[PDB]
Amino acid sequence: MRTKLYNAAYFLLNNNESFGHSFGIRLKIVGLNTWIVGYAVSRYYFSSLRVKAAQDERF
Amino acid sequence: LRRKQQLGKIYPEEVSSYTQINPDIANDLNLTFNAKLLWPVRGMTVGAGFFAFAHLFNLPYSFRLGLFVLPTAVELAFTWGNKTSQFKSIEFMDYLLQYRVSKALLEKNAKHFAEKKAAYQKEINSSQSVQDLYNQLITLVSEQAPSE
Ligand SMILES: CCCCCCCCCCCCCCCCCC(=O)OC[C@H](COP(=O)([O-])OCC(O)COP(=O)([O-])OC[C@@H](COC(=O)CCCCCCCCCCCCCCCCC)OC(=O)CCCCCCCCCCCCCCCCC)OC(=O)CCCCCCCCCCCCCCCCC
Ligand SMILES: COC1=C(OC)C(=O)C(C/C=C(\C)CC/C=C(\C)CC/C=C(\C)CC/C=C(\C)CC/C=C(\C)CC/C=C(\C)CC/C=C(\C)CCC=C(C)C)=C(C)C1=O
Ligand SMILES: CCCCCCCCCCCCCCCCCC(=O)OC[C@H](COP(=O)(O)OCCN)OC(=O)CCCCCCCCCCCCCCCCC
Repeated sequence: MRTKLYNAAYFLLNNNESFGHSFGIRLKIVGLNTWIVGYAVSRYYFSSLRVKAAQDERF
Repeated sequence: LRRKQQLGKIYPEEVSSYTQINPDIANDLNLTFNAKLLWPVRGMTVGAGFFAFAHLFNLPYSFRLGLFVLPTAVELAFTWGNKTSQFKSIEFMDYLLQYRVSKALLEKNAKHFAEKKAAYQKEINSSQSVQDLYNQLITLVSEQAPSE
C-alpha cells in the first residue's frame, strides 16, 4: 500500500503577521529557558574538566 | 596545582611503584590531570553492540545512531568530574614527593656511606631496613635484657 503524502502548510503559506507575532513570544520564552539550562550545563561541563598536566607526561 | 608544581613531572615508574596501595592509581591519575585524551571505549563498544542488535532487528538508522550516542554519553558522564580521583591524586603526589626527597638524600650521601655499606653487607645477610631492625632490637632489649 503506497502511503499517502501531504505538502506541509508552512512551506506554502505566505508569511503572515499572526504567525510572526505568536511565534515571537514562543521563541522569546524558548530562548529564555534554553539560555538558563545551557548556562547550567556549561558551568557543569567546564567544572568537569581536568587540571592541566605537564609537558610530555604519562599518567 | 600546588602539589603538582612542587613535583613538576610524574614518570610511570613512580605510578607503578605506588600501585601497591592503590591499584587504580593510573585510572585515577588520568582523570585528574590532562595527560592523555580519554575515549569512552567501553561506551563505544556498548554502542557498537547495540548497533549490531539494531542491524539484526532492522531498526531505523536514527535509532541506532541514538543508541550509539547514549552509552557514549553515559561513559563520558561517569568518567569526567569524579573529584574523588583528585583526592587520590593528592595522596599519591604527597607519597611521591616524600619518596623523591628521600631518594635525593640517598643520592647526596651515597659516597659517604660507601665504606660503611661495604662493611655492613658482609655482616648482615638481611635486606630489611635499618630502622625496622633497630626497632625490633630495641623491643628485644626492652623485653629480654635484665634491668639489673
Ligand atoms: C553550525 C556550526 C556551529 C559551530 C560552532 C562551534 C563553536 C565552538 C565553541 C568552542 C568552545 C567555546 C567556549 C567558550 C567559553 C566562554 C567562557 C570562557 O572563556 O570560560 C573560560 C573557561 C572556564 O569556564 P568557566 O569560567 O568555568 O564558565 C564558563 C561559563 O560560560 C560561564 O561563564 P560566564 O559566567 O562568564 O558566562 C557569561 C554569560 C554571558 O551571557 C550573557 O550575558 C548573554 C549575552 C548575549 C549577547 C548576545 C548579543 C548578540 C546580538 C544579536 C543581535 C541581533 C539583531 C537582529 C536584528 C534583526 C532585525 C530587526 O553566560 C554565557 O556566556 C551564556 C552561555 C550559555 C549558552 C546557552 C545556550 C546553549 C545552547 C545553544 C548553543 C549555540 C547553538 C548554535 C546553533 C546554530 C545553528 C545554526 O576555561 C577556559 O579557559 C576555556 C576557554 C574556552 C575554550 C574551551 C575549549 C574546550 C574544548 C572541548 C573539546 C571539543 C571542542 C569542539 C569544537 C568544535 C568546533 C566546531
Ligand atoms: C506560538 O504558537 C505557534 C506554534 O506552536 C504551536 C507553531 O508551531 C508555529 C509554527 C512553527 C514552526 C514552523 C516550527 C518549525 C520551524 C522551525 C523550528 C524553524 C526555526 C528554527 C529555529 C528558531 C532554530 C535555529 C535558530 C537558531 C539556533 C538561532 C541562532 C542565532 C544566532 C547564532 C544569533 C545570530 C546573530 C548574531 C551573532 C548577532 C551578530 C551581530 C552583532 C554581534 C553586532 C555587533 C556587536 C558588537 C559589540 C560590535 C507558530 C507560527 C506559532 O505561532
Ligand atoms: C537541545 C537538545 C540536546 C541537549 C543535550 C544536553 C546534554 C547535557 C549533557 C550533560 C553532561 C555533560 C558531560 C560533559 C562531559 C564532557 C567531556 C569532554 O568531552 O570534555 C572535553 C575532553 C577534554 O577535556 P580535558 O581532558 O579536561 O582537557 C582540557 C583541560 N583544560 O575531551 C576529550 O577528552 C575528548 C574525548 C572524549 C569525547 C569523545 C566524544 C565522542 C563522540 C562520538 C559521537 C558519535 C556519533 C557521531 C554522529 C555523526 C556521524 C556522521
